[PDB]
Amino acid sequence: RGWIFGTTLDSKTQSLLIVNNATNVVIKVCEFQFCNDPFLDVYYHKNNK
Amino acid sequence: YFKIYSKHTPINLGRDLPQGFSALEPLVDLPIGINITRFQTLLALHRSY
Amino acid sequence: VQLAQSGSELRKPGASVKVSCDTSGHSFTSNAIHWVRQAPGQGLEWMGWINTDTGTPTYAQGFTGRFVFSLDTSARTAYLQISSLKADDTAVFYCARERDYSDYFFDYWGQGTLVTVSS
Amino acid sequence: VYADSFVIRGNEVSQIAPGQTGNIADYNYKLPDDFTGCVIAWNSNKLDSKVGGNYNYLYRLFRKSNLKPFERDISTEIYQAGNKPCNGVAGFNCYFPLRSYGFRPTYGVGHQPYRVVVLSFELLHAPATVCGPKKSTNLVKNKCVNF
Amino acid sequence: KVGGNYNYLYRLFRKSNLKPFERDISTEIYQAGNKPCNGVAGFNCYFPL
Amino acid sequence: EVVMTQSPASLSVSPGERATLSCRARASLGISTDLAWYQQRPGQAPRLLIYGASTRATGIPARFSGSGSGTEFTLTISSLQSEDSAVYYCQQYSNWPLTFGGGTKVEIK
Amino acid sequence: RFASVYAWNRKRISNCVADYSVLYNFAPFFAFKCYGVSPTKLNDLCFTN
Repeated sequence: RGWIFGTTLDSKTQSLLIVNNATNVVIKVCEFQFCNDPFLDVYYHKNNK
Repeated sequence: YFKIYSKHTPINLGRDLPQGFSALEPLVDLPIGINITRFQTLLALHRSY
Repeated sequence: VQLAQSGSELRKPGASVKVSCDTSGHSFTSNAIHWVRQAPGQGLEWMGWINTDTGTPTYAQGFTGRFVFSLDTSARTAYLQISSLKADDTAVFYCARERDYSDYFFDYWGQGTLVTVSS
Repeated sequence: VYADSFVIRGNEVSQIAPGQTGNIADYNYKLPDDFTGCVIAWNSNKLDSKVGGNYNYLYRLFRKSNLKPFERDISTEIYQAGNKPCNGVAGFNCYFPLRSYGFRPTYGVGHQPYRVVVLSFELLHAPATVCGPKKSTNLVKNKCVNF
Repeated sequence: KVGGNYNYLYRLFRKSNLKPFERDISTEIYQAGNKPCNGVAGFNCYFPL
Repeated sequence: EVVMTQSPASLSVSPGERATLSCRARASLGISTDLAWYQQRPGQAPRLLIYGASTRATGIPARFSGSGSGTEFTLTISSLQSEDSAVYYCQQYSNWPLTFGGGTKVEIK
Repeated sequence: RFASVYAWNRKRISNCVADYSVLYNFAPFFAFKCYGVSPTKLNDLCFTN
């Protein structure tokens, strides 16, 4: 889902936020501060649910 | 100008990168500008297999 | 030689000062008036000049903005305005006038005006 | 239609052109050599200057390298202008790139602030979106007509 | 000056056009008629400056 | 821009002795006799002393004499008086950063 | 003080390092029309005097 572009990926420089949706796509390049990580529930198991 | 070309190519039976020939069609152009020199992905690792 | 100039005043920080320079004492073959500043113990340094009959001032490097040069309705009496006085702003301000046109040496000088900053 | 504008000193009006170089066309705004479209400039000393000086305008002075055409860089930092690494704040051999202008009405022509806008176009084989004041007509087939 | 600046002079009368990159600050009374211009000035006698 | 340098910094000589002061302007192309001298007694404003290379103004006695050409200029005085307690400066009307010299602090014993 | 047209003064420059871009801030001129070389590349050629 999505792609991100830039030169530093920090708060001082602008960067893209190309993200994919089920029936949409959002592109809004802005001077984003931080990009920590995708939210993970530590489980990451799909063999059962 | 930010350009994206895409083509949904079927047939991925056994080969990771099958041979043949397919040409990608234009999708959209964007007036981004900036000096992008970095690539990064937003893979959703909440559930994987 | 003895152009009438305003007297000394005592000013508090942040106040404003007005200094005049009367001219009609003699006859002048020129169209400009000059200002000369001297530190209490140091030498002389220029600030600028304004063109008579045009009213256009001209500022030096280190004396731009805060200093104000003005003329009269008769374009004869020149006034000097300053605001936001500092502790180091104390000095003496003279008013020099040219002798003949295109003779950039000053001969007519006012008696000088003293500005003191204190409380 | 792309209408982007900014305010620069009148001394740099002629610098906005394809292939130009200088202090404002190499660090702030660049035009490509194959640029199609053009620019409009007119004096704006009437409302862009004060007797004390209008210090609301900033321009870049120092950069690592000349930028590519049609790029924007609003980053603020301290250029390495000396052997000693620039830790921060300011100091000798550490120049802050963004300096200010000193517009005032007393200055003569050339130094007065100027207001400029450049319109960017492109005539490629793409579906038209904006057009001129024209009127459509009926379609004629199988006849020699000036289409 | 409001009265008028008369400190700038120029040359108007000469026997012939001069070559590029030459000067002539000489002053003399040009002869502009059959009457000789012995000195000073007069009819058909012009001061070039 | 054209800027002066003046030495000696101060003078302390009894009245009636000849003294010489030098004002040198650091300029590549020189000044060409576009210099003036000024005398400022404590209190009142400076008064014009010499304009041009050596010519004297109106109301000044012939006691003072000056010389110099191109880049270096020198002032010579005779019959120094008690009332001549003043600091002497030099000015160049050659370019248009009008500045003054460092000054020579001449004191009467 | 500037000279008159009939007595223009020739001033020579030699044995120094020039910078033809600093002269923009010296005077409020606008055109700076030049004939033999572009004003763009004045500080790259090397002359005699």
